[PDB]
Amino acid sequence: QMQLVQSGPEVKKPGTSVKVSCKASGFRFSISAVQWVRQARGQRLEWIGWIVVGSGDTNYAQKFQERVTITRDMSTSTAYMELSSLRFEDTAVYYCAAPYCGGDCSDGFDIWGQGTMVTVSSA
Amino acid sequence: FPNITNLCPFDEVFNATRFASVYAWNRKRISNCVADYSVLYNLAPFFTFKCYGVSPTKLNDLCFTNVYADSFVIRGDEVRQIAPGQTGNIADYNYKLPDDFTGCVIAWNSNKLDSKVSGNYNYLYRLFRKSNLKPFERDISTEIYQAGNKPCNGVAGFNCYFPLRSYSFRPTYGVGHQPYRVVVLSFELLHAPATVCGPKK
Amino acid sequence: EIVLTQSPGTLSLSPGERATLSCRASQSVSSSYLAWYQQKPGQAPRLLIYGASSRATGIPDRFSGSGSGTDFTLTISRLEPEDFAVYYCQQYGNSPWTFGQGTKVEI
Repeated sequence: QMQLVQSGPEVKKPGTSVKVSCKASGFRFSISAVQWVRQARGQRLEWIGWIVVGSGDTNYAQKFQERVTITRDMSTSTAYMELSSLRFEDTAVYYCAAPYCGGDCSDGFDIWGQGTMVTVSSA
Repeated sequence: FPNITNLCPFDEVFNATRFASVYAWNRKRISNCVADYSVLYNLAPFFTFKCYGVSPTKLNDLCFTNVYADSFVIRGDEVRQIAPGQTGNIADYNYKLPDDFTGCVIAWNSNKLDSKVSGNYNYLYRLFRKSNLKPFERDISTEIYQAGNKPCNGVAGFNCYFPLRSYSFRPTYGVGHQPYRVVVLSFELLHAPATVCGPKK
Repeated sequence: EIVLTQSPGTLSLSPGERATLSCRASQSVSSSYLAWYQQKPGQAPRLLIYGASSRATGIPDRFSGSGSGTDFTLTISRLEPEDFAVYYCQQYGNSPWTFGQGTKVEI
């Protein structure tokens, strides 16, 4: 098991959309499920949504219902999250979590990415 | 040669209104026949015809026993896994042939029957299973898969998934994702008294 | 929606003492789905206890965890100088899955 590799920092402008990729290697990715988390600077963690890798079913919160889309690619073994209609409040660090699941899943999200920072600015 | 003369159904197998889904395939026993295989030689431009142990040009020259024909429908460029001795997503949890086979693997790419144009959610296939199947074994139970050490009370949650999934055939995906009616037909050579024989005086 | 209240707000124990934390829940949640995470400054969180009773792999026996129903507690026997971080508790029994406020442990 190795912590999922995550994309690099992004600087966007209000109005457009951004995409974050989470690549998984070192464990059996065909059974695990991937959840996405947002955190501001020095604030509590926030929940965005989770996806089943095999079935593809997605679940989101009632706030991110019509802004985020979570998909995955089995051949590349990656999980993508697209966030549209960026605002000033969307600048934060995003984390990707999955359980170390080989022959049996680990019953907990004990694999975490390093986090990707997105800044929605205008300068 | 036996004196039986009645024809037996090769028209209720190849010409059927609805094939069974792959996860629960349908098996039919053929016996007491004057069996001629020349009727299915043309039968639209076959995508596959491989008989694995007997030349198809000489099939109405032999007497078999307990012929069994079973049929289902496949997604598309996936009938490659129906050959014996190779694994895959559908050869592990849905349908598996033995290492020694004596039958043909006819399949003929139907798209004017199994593609609605709208939403087609009546062709399912297993996706999750603890272990691989066994040659010529059918699994039919629909129970919540449990990928963990925590018991599941019967609802979908974390690592408590569902095994079945639909195909959703559309008349746009091309050839890779396009329904394939498949019929395999296994017979055992003369060890017991013969019941199915070709046409000969 | 399930709302988690984490107490106390801030802990000020000198190293070598006993630390307690609570993650009270608004409604009943299955004991099989609850996790405690540790968050160092400028680092990704890591999973300490999952299932409210079982520690994760490669974790010292100092962290115990207990509780069921609507009251879950975490207990640290001796405070190593590296056990001063922010502790979160997350339930993933029924959607949506909600984190906690966070508890800070100081010197």
